[PDB]
Amino acid sequence: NLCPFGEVFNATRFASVYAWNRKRISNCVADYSVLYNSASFSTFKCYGVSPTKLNDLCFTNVYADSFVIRGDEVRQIAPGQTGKIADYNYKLPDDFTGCVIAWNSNNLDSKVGGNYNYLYRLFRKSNLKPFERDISTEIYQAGSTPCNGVEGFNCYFPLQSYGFQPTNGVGYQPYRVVVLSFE
Amino acid sequence: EVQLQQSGPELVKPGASVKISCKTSGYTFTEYTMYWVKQSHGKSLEWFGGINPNNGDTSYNQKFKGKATLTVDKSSTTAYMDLRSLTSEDSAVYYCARDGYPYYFAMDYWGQGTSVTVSDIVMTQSQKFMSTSVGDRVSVTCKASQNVDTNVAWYQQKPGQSPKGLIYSASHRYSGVPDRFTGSGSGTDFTLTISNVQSEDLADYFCQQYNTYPWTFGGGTKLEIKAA
Repeated sequence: NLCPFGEVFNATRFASVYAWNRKRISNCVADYSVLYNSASFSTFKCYGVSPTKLNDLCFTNVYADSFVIRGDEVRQIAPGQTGKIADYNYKLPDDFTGCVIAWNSNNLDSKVGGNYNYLYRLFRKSNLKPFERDISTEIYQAGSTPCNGVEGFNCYFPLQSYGFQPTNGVGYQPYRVVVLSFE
Repeated sequence: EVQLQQSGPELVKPGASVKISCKTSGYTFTEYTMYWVKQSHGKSLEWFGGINPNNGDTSYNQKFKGKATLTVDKSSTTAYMDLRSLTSEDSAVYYCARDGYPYYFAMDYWGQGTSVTVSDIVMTQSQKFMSTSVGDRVSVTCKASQNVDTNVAWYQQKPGQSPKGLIYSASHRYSGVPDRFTGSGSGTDFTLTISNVQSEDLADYFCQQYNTYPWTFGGGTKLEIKAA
């Protein structure tokens, strides 16, 4: 019985990267050719394991993490990367054993005048550890002066909205991302 | 190897304008907020305003509202100030200074200064002059108008020289500051004790609050030494 990936892949709504979605699935089969040839994928890399032996593998559960980021932020979804996404939103460990799938979804996730739904984290005191999630909304203090919840100079709201206009360059257009973690 | 290098002295005739610069190096430019501090008649320190190099965010002290514009150039890791319809007031010494957060609070690195010629909280420094001898203990007070709980710093101005941070966060010593400088205070009244006064401690000592903007200074306390 192959795994039920359409529930996370074909889901009509995706989550922001800062409140990224985690779905576990148990006791099933993951074939590489069966899902590579599933659709139009702009990013499909597998670390740790080998794609060809994906269904020669045994594991307890599979966590299918999923979120929406923008095109030139997909390269951050990798081990040992850095930047706003991989430091404040979704860190992958250095020993990651699994896969990263991405694809363009301007047509789904962009609205004329903007799709102000998908958010991302812009600041944080410290670097997320692998698979840590944070949806706190505290005023990020950037200087010595305390913020006190009141926004202003060196006192920023930690979250911003993507533009996600269908007019933007593919560079800064919505991308659907699913991360398959095997443990 | 932190270095804040400002532009040279500017002599400009009244009503004109001039753009001084602060070329930084030795650290990652975009990671630390930058401030400008004005030192003029009365020989006292006036916070001028800040700029965040990462987003170009600004905050202006509203005394000088419209007197200057703060910009940065990430291409050359440089902070600029652009002055505006100068009077005789504007003749002063302007320092650029780096916010230390999160490692050291307040202004942990200053520049050499540029001599240009042509509900606020009030830090009050009782004595404008003290005299001890070497090896004596001396203390210096500041009274803040409001509550500023431990968000106070102490600076050292040796003659002809930029201020150097001594105490930050009311009681913590900056990197390289001798043990005979201890800070004490909380809430509104703060003291700076120099315990074993050395020859080289002759200087002006300023307090500063950084609880809210604008940042504000005391008037200073000249400290003078004598012994033979």
